[PDB]
Amino acid sequence: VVGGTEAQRNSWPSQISLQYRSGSSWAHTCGGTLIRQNWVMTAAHCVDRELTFRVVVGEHNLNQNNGTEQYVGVQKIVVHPYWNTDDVAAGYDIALLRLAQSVTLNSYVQLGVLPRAGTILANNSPCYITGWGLTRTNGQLAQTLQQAYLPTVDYAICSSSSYWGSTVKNSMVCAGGDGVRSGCQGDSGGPLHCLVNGQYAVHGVTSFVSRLGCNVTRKPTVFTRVSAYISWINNVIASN
Ligand SMILES: CC(C)C[C@H](NC(=O)[C@H](CCCC[NH3+])NC(=O)C(F)(F)F)C(=O)Nc1ccc(C(C)C)cc1
Ligand SMILES: [Ca+2]
Repeated sequence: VVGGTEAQRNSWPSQISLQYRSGSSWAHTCGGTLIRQNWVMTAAHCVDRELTFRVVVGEHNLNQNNGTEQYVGVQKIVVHPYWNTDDVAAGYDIALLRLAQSVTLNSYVQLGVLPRAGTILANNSPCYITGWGLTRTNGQLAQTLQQAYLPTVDYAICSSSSYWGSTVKNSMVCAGGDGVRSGCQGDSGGPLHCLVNGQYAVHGVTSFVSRLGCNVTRKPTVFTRVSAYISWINNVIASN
């Protein structure tokens, strides 16, 4: 997260760190949202490499014991059938991970609230990006969970010339784009939490920023629109 601030420890209890084995240690690669006690929603491109993956819930500082973490292995990955590795701009950047065991819910580990199917936010809606991703373009991962206020940019403004043009679709949410605050590498897969009828719901799964850099003016962070996939998500948990 560029231009973030340190989140409090109990502010976003549905945030997870998706980690892969790195020699003899584990390294963070992506965020995600805990959506059932044994299911994580993350970005499809985070699970394209055929790595062994770890999910950590109750995580606040990647590099030191918090006394709140629960570590669980991924047992099955379900990427969206339409996702194509070569085309982030086509969309469908979403995957569901079934965990080896159910997590214990407490004030640090909670399920994320999903929107009703079809829900589009109006322009400038209050939203927050969270993650441990790079704090600068071509910089380094944060140690502690960062958060940045990233208001949405609706489809018409985002798919316009000056902004993302045709690269964004209606199955995506854009948010931010002020040139100060943004998602950045390592934040992919994570939540965009937007305030809706007094309740924070997860409306985005972080998917991409500009190739020019993370915090670029009129190039908001682009998220997969969760409410475009509620039937797909329910159908996977239903059969799996
Ligand atoms: C905030 C995160 C989401 C940053 C965002 N990352 C991405 O979209 C890529 C997904 C794979 C793209 C394959 N072309 N994600 C990552 O590499 C990450 F580390 F962040 F997880 C990015 O840099 N977006 C981007 C940059 C370049 C491209 C291609 C034109 C190379 C596509 C997307
Ligand atoms: Ca820790």
